[PDB]
Amino acid sequence: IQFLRTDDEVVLQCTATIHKEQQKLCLAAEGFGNRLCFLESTSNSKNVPPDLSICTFVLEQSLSVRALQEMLANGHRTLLYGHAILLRHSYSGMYLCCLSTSRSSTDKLAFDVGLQEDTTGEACWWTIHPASKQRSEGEKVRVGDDLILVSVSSERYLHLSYGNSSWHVDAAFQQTLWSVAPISSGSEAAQGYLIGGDVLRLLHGHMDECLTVPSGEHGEEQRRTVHYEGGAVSVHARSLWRLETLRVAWSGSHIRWGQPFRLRHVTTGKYLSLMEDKNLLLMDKEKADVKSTAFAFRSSKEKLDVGVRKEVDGMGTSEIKYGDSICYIQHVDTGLWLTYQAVDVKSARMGSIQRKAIMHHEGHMDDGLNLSRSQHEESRTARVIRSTVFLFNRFIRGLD
Amino acid sequence: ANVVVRLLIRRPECFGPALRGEGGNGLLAAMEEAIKIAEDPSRDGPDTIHMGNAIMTFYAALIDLLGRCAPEMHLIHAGKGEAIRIRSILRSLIPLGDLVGVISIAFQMPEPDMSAGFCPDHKAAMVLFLDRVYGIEVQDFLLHLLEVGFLPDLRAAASLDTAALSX
Repeated sequence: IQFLRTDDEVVLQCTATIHKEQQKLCLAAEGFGNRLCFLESTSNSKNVPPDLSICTFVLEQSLSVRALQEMLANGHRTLLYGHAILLRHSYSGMYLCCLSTSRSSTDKLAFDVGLQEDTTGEACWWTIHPASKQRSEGEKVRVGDDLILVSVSSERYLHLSYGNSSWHVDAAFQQTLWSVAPISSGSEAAQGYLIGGDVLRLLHGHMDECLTVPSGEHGEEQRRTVHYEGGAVSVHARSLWRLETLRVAWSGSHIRWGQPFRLRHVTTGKYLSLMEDKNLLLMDKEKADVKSTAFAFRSSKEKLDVGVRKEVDGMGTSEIKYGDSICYIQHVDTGLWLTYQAVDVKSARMGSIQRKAIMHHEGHMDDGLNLSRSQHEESRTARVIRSTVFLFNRFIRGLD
Repeated sequence: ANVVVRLLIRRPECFGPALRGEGGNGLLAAMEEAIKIAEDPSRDGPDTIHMGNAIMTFYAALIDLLGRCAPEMHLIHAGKGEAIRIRSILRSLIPLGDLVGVISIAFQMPEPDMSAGFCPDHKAAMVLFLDRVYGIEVQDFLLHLLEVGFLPDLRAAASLDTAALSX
């Protein structure tokens, strides 16, 4: 019943039935480094998580095709069928548009879809149409409606082309399902409260430390280790974490106590994982199990409630603060809690002050996790750092 | 014209399979194989329907329809946006080099033979499509087209004394 009003974060998914099996594939755009779009698999999220950060789009304007052409030849709205929308990528800030070049040789007439900075032209606008007879033009669009987008410039359909490795979406003439999953409704996002999908970090009341990893001077095997550090690390790229919620709809709602979600290191792109033979470490996305990498925050020390909350469909209740919100990390499998250690022996106590994190039942009654959100500027800086180090390492290996 | 292009792009199977599909490349190989069908009697009724000629006429009719469906003589195309959109659609859907190769076939000039093959009127549709969709303002393009696809046919037409077979 909820309408899609402008200035909201949405996710564009589709369903593909290939090789007699059904998959749910999203629309994703890396943004920095390349322009073309690709596919993120929200399905099969039990071991390989989808990168929801780069799959989010915001609708800027919702005007008629005709008002659009008047503007070309020259306010929270509500989306209507038959209008033309402007989909700005949430992270990169560019706009979804129909390109002029083609990479998939299987389609000699189709055009590719990507991102462009400028809003000028008809390429960046996509007219919206229903996919059912019960809905006609001029109707308000509800959540979960079957939508389909046509390029204003080329009048080509947002088709999901198939390839052996050429799994692209192109501007073809054959229709494909496209569903919109809300993330943030654009309503009053309560300032100072934690919101799903944020990039933030943790501090202590009387220690001024952060949960971080060793810097780049060591190898990434050594960086896989996790510890606490203070000083200049308080504001750095490697001292930031992202709360990736399992749900693909309303993922950018108010996070509440007890719900599960993974912690992602923005600099390395890896998630916090636990095997009982060792302590928590960082590992890549190809094996990120839900039970291994899911965590939660509790407001006390007891185990009074674990399986109390199942699902809330909406913005949710604004509960968790940033400053005065003492949270306690709790793993979904073992129920172990954070502890600071004293691994640095007295022989090297005056040197590098790092106190490792061991996740244990008892803990210490002095943790005091105070949350602090990182601004969009340095969150973007950290993730673009990750992208560029990945690309440069690939180039270095390829040339070497 | 606009609604015709809209419907033809909504149903892409109206175009020939050698043009449209993930299979055949386009008009070049399509008409090479069409010449092969016309030459080889294993592919016909053993006055019969020459399948190669039928394919050639179908493709020529499609090209002529698209050319006459081109937006305009650039009266309204200069200031219109929908006309530019339709013209770009036509350009991107029919490659130019394919049309050049189709024009440059240089059919034979014949005692009489049969006109149930590559008729000279087939290239008329290609010429109309080029004139109405792509046009000629470029010097080296015009010279190259004249050298490759026009001079042999002009010589064939001019080398006539008495055997007036094809007007």
